[PDB]
Amino acid sequence: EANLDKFNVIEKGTVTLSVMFEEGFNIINTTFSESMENVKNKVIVVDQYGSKISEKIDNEIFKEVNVIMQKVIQQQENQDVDIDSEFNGIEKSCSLKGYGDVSCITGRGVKVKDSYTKLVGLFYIDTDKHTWQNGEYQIELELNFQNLMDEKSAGQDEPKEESNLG
Amino acid sequence: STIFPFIGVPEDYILPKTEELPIFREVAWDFEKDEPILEKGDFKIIEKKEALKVWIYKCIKTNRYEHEIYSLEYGTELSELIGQKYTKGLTESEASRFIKEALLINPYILEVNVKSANFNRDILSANVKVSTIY
Amino acid sequence: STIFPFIGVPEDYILPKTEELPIFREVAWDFEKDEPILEKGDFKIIEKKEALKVWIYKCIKTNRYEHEIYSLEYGTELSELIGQKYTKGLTESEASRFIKEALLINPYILEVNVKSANFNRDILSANVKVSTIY
Amino acid sequence: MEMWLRQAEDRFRFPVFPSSFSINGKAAVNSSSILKIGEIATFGGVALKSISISSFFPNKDYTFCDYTGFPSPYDCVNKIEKWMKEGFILRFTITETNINMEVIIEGFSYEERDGTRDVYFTLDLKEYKRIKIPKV
Amino acid sequence: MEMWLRQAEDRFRFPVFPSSFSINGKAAVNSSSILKIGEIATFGGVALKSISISSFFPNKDYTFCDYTGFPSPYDCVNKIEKWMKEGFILRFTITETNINMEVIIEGFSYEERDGTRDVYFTLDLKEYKRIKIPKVTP
Amino acid sequence: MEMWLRQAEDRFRFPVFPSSFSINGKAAVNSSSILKIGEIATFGGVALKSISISSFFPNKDYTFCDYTGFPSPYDCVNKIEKWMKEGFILRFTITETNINMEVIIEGFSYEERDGTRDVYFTLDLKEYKRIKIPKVTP
Amino acid sequence: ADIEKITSKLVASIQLAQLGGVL
Amino acid sequence: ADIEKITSKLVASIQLAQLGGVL
Amino acid sequence: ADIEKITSKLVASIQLAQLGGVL
Amino acid sequence: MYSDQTYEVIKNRTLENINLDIYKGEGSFLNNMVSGNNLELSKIYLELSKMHKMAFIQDTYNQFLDKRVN
Amino acid sequence: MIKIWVHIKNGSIYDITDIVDKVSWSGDYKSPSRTLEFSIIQSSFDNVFQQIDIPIASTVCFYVDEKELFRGMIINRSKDSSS
Amino acid sequence: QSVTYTKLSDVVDIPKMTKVDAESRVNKGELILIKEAGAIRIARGVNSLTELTAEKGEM
Repeated sequence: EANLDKFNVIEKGTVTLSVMFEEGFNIINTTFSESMENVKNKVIVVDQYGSKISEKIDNEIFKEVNVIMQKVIQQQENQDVDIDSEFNGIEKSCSLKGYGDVSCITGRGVKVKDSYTKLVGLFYIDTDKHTWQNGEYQIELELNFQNLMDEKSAGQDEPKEESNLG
Repeated sequence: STIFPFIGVPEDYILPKTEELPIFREVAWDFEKDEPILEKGDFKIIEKKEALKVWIYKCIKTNRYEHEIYSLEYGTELSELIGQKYTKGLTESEASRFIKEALLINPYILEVNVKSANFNRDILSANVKVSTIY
Repeated sequence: STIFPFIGVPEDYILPKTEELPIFREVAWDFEKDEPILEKGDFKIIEKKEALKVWIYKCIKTNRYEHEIYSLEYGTELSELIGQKYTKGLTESEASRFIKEALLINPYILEVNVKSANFNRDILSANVKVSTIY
Repeated sequence: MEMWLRQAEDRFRFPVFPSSFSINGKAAVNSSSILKIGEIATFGGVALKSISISSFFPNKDYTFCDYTGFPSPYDCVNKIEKWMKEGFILRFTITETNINMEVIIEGFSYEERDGTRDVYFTLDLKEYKRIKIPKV
Repeated sequence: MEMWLRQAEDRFRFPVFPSSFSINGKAAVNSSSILKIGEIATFGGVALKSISISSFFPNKDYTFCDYTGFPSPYDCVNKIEKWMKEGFILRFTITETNINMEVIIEGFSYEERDGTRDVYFTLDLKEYKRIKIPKVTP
Repeated sequence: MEMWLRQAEDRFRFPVFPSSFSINGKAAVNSSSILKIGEIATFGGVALKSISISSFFPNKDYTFCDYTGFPSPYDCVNKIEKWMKEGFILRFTITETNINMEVIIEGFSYEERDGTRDVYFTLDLKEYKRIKIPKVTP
Repeated sequence: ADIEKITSKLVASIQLAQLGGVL
Repeated sequence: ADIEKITSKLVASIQLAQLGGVL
Repeated sequence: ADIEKITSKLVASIQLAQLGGVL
Repeated sequence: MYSDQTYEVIKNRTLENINLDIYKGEGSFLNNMVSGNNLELSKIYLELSKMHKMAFIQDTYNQFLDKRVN
Repeated sequence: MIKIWVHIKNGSIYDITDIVDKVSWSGDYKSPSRTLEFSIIQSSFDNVFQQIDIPIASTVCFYVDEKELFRGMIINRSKDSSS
Repeated sequence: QSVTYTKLSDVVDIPKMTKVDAESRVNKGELILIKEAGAIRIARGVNSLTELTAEKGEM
């Protein structure tokens, strides 16, 4: 990210915005999608020569999709690859248009509330666009789903204090 | 944290709970003396409709912007009508709107109606009907 | 060491905080004799609306295009109406427009209205109301 | 009955009550077609109410006027025109009815058409709703 | 005859019966064409009916009123406006005819136009239909 | 009252005052919607006014004429047509009212329809506005 | 914005065709 | 179906341009 | 001629994106 | 921290820490009692912030500066 | 007469012909696989029009005149809030 | 209108008095200034008359 005259390298999702999108408050329209096209659930390793040495299958992804979609990676002499990084699962996204502030930009986490179940999910912003015209201001975001926010506290972090201060 | 319920919920998945408000409870209050009530040497607690009556009485009896502790929503602007500052029809409209907007901030109150309104000497009378979840 | 890829220097990109207009102050004036007023052997400075009165008096009194030191927007055109160069209605409308447009260039002045206008003998009378930030 | 337009403490009361007034309301319905059963419909949300007023501003104290002490016709014209120009949010109320809401001015037309110097007008108002941005 | 609008057990009966009522029905006909033959048509399903009602709410007891005990004009206005706002499903019936179906309110307008304080209205209703949900085979 | 059209120092006064005049004004309201709430609106600025004028140019001195000395009907037609063709900025004023602004001509039509050689016309005017030019900061 | 919608549709179609296999 | 017609026109234009020769 | 305008817009967008850099 | 500690935050924390069965919201008896002293705590926090800037020698105003230099 | 049946992972089988809104069936000579596209009516605003869910990678069968023409896997799923 | 509850923007503050004091003063037929609803205003627009006969009613 180039902010003004400075260059930065940041990790995505560290900052989570205070504003939450709800159906009855500040959402104009949404479109949710799920796709299977880019799924990978088998990894094959080959040596420098091109001959196969090992293979692996991921059971959790294979449970969702009955078919096997393989991937081939090659390791050189001085590298020992990790298979578990190459697996890819089902992709779930959202396309949102609504009202917000100038804080909703690419690389931040946002929260969207489900209307039917009253459940909240966490998304990462991949694309954004802000427009000012004719005295009105609207935003368009492309969101990538991470996980469902746990009701109350997931790990239930309690402030660790002594029973008596002194 | 794994399911994606925005298109539809899985068949096996069970919803955790249905969201409902707890039973409304409040310290009992007496209206002819304006005090909390002591029972067996301790405060007496009532619930549901009587507690709602206590809350409604307290909300009507307070002014809107007078106190710093409260927010801008709590209170009622009925003190601006004393002395016939407006005409009679405008006074009726304003009184109805003030009462409705003041009462509707409680999540346990569903709808408010101010039906009757009469002018006799310097007294304005009205009938208010409050509908709650109970 | 590091390049600056923008036009100018880092100093030009510091923006001073925007604040309200500073309090309007001006040298006191004596309208009856057309002189500045001295107090304790020095000029006397007045504040807010009195200074605005001085400025308005001076602005109305000058002609628009007569002087080289002024721009094309300072002054009034009320001298073109002397002698009944137009009909009475046209003169009234033009006088209202001239006064409004002449006075409105000051950022401390919000709106101007010319309300009453009467022709008696050879005299034209008018009422002007000016609204400021104070 | 009386008719008022008010912006905070600044209030204006119409001097001549109109001949009639009507409130228009609508709701949106989304339609789809299913094979071999036909058309179906579902609720989609309510629209904003609208109201239009026609009357005149009198140039003299008539017998049928609502009260005495109203300003000149062009003073009323200027006041309402300024309100429309700045896009103020106003409160419009008709007494002895259920009409009491916040509005915004959409149109204003005025004219003179006889020898009395009265100014006829038409005023279009639209209901205003503020949007709620949730926070956490 | 009588006219009723009912939401669950909350029933409303119109005090003054209108001057006329009419039901509008249509069927969808698809249009195509064939070379050297001209235009052809096929059946594309039936559409939802619609009806519009015009009357007034009296401010006093009249000799032509259907019954005594009806509410004030603006109480009726408030009730119907609330129903239209929330998008309720209602049952509309005219007795001694074949009109008895579920409806949803599409428009509601009211006005005053004389010295009697009567409220004239126009109400637009649209028919409502439900689809069966599939059942898993045993 | 009187009606004037002026281009710099070139002034024209209408010989016959029309039967009526009216100003049309509008404001731009943007429409949107929110899920489960319905339609919402915002303010989008004020629009330019417009006025339309209908009268005739007399071919002789009438008792109801505003003044004596006005030009021939086709001289008036030629003047206004030249102004409309070149796109001049004009000032339009009706005395004893609040109408005094800069305009630009949008349409002009004229005709003859009897034995008197009077020319009937309709003139459409639109308000004109100027924007300030930015100034370089000291 | 028409170009953006057209590009989105074209991209989706191309991705589906890639998944299906093209000779 | 608009995307299909647009793609068809684009493909035809590109094929004609390929036949004509492009620098 | 619609296809020509669409192609012109697409080409301009692609050139701007190329200048900006694409991962 | 000191700037973050405000009437709304400390009031919310106090109401969460108290454990009764009654309703806790605007217009409640418990809410009325809790508020009134939290506002004074928010006022006190500002003086608590200011005291450090009072104490030191870089920024001491006029009389405290005189004492510290003496 | 066209019928569509869907097999879900747990073992349930549904006949969804009364819910389908549009169907399309196509193929090309430069690809080895055929495609099927269809839509169903489902509303989240109205409780009456809520339907079953069909997860990704469940089998769908297409019948015309009591003859099976297509059997395949579900790959994409999309939901628009306005429609 | 009536003069009751008319507020004076000029006045800054007044000597403190309790609610029972103000009520008893009003019952005696006195016109007083009170602090109520976040302002300074007069209590009630009554005159000096206290004893009422059949001829002179409460009006």
